[PDB]
Parts: sequence; C-alpha cells; structure tokens
Amino acid sequence: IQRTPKIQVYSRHPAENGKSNFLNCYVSGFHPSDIEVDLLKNGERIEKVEHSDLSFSKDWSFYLLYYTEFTPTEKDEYACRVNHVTLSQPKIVKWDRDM
Amino acid sequence: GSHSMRYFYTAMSRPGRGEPRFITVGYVDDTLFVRFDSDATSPRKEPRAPWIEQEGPEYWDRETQISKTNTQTYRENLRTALRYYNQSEAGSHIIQRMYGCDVGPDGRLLRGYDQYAYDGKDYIALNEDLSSWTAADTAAQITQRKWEAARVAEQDRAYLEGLCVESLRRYLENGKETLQRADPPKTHVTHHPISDHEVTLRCWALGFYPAEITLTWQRDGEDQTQDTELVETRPAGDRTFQKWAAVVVPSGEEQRYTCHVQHEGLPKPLTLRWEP
Amino acid sequence: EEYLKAWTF
Repeated sequence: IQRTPKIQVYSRHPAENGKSNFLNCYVSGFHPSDIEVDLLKNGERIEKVEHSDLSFSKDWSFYLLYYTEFTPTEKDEYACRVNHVTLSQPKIVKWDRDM
Repeated sequence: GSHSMRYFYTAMSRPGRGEPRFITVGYVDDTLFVRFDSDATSPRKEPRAPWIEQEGPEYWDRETQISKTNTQTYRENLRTALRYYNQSEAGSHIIQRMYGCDVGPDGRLLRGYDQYAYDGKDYIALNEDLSSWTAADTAAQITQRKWEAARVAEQDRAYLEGLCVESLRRYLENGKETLQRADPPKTHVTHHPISDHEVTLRCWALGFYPAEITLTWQRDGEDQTQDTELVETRPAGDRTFQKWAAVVVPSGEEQRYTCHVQHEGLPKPLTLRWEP
Repeated sequence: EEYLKAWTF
C-alpha cells in the first residue's frame, strides 16, 4: 500500500505583477518518500529550486516544500510537475493566484 | 500556550543504491530546529533555527553522535524488519519514528510519545502510560517482547519526564521571541463567479503561526462541512502557514454565508463575510 | 535534546 501526493502550487505572499515573490509547491500526504518535483516557468524547468527537509505527519505520510524566487507577470505561466510511484505519468498543477 | 518537541526519523532502504538513508528532523511546535542526513557531504546535526545556535560544541558533538549511531542502528532495524515480514532483499522499505513530549503553559509534562512505523503502517508505540506498548501485528510483538525484557519503556519514560521536558523548556526560553509568539491569520473572503448561477466564496487565512487553525463556512448559521472545499494547511516559507475554505453559493445568496476562523493568535474567533 | 539510547527491533 502506497499514498498519492496531494499537490498545491502557490505564492508565499499575495501575487502582484512585477513584485518579487516566492513560488511554492507543497507535496503532502504521500508514501513512500521518493518524489520528483519540478517548478515550471512557461513549461520549462526552473533551475536551482530548493526544498525543505523530509518530514512527515502524524499519519506517517511525508511532506516537502519546493520553492524558488519568482516575479509573477501578466503573461508568464507557472506550474508544478510531480512524479511519484503512485502516478502513471507526471502530474502538472498550474499556478492560479486565486488558489 | 502549550508546546511540543518531536524528533522524526526516516530510514529508507534502496537495494543496489548503497546503504539505507537515515534522516532526522527536530521540531518545537511547527518550527524545525535541527536536521541530520546520512546522505549529507559530512553528516552532522545541523542548526535550523537561530535560538539553537546557542548550544555549545559539546551539544553538537553529542547530538551528532546520536544520529551517526542511529544511522547504523536503523540499518539493523531494516534488516530485522525484512526478516520479521518474510520480505526479499530486492525491495525498498521505510522505518519511521516520532518521539517527544508535550508540555502545558506551566511547562509540566502533558504527555510523551515514542511511535514507530514500517512502510507507513503502525509498527509499535509506547502507550500514554509510558510503561507498556501497543504492537500492531505479530512482527511488532517480537520487538515488544524484546523491549519488555530490556525494560525499554522505563528508560523512555525517564527521558520523556526528564531531558525531553528540560530541553524543551530551555528551547522555549531561548526562542521566546518566536516560539512563544502566535501570529494570527490575516483573513479575507474572495468572490469568483463560476457561472450565471453560482459563485465561489473563498475564505483565506494567511500569515499564521502555529499551523493549527479551523476555517469553516456556515449557511444561515449551519455548518457546510459537506459542501466546503478545504485545502490542507500549507507552509508559506517564512515560518507561517496558509489555508483556505471554499463554498459554491447560489447567485445572490452570498450574505447567507459566514466564514469562521479559530486560531490561537486570535483572542476570540472571527466571523467573516463577502465584502462587495 | 535527543535520547541517547537505542534498542533494535
């Protein structure tokens, strides 16, 4: 038995165009611990993305935060791409400033 | 308020890819203060909060030795778990441990924990009495017999009642500007039409610490549990957390709906409405 | 502070 990641893509501060911010991808609720997370800008991988240290919840499931500096603009699209054993293909979640 | 200290261990086998990786992270409440990773270039206990940097060289030496010893111990546990479940040596497995203590506002022990899991399932756990165990299966029962013979519970109890609470009280004092500060949520309700017929009301809470919070919607004073989309509380990256609750409401009925926020940084619960 | 002591499975 294995548990599929929950995925949220969001900003550290409320998004404002032309203002520097952080883009976060929070993966949680998953087991086992191996997981591949990319942050995407206009469909292409962002380099040098950092992540928090592997921890887990009271139900034993793991969670990680992946994050990178970003300046949200009008045109630019942002996303999180996630792979886990529980997934047949990588799952892409688009960044929506209202979520 | 009340406080906890926990250490989380993760030991992960990976046949064909070297020895099992062993990680430790320590938390006071929702603040990570210490980490160890056997995959690190030079494995050692590393500080992750300003207030722990206070501890002397002897603290860091002792803490590092524990984790280094643990790397080896947990490799042995993984081998043993394989035997106990008649599992082959080709597969990857995970042992986890959570342990620590909760204290009240006066710093007295509220309760202690020492809990283990294998492949994300309960394995063995120190009962709240700090003197007996709950084994989840016949494999864990083998471990239980061993630990009863070795009087492990007694020794855990001694740690939980003594050094666990003593160190947490010191940490609480050294990090009093942060660990003993609750940041209330900043809250608002957004309005997004979904169609001519329905609009989403989203109740946001941002900037709060600790992570514990309750966000609920009521319609005419009744809880909309079944019809509320509630995302998992998520980290902002600045120590604080975020959460929202969304409800889909009939067009024009927005004022029948109220958002309710409970958080320890608020002296009293908030009631929010859509403010057109 | 961590607990020194470690018994195995």
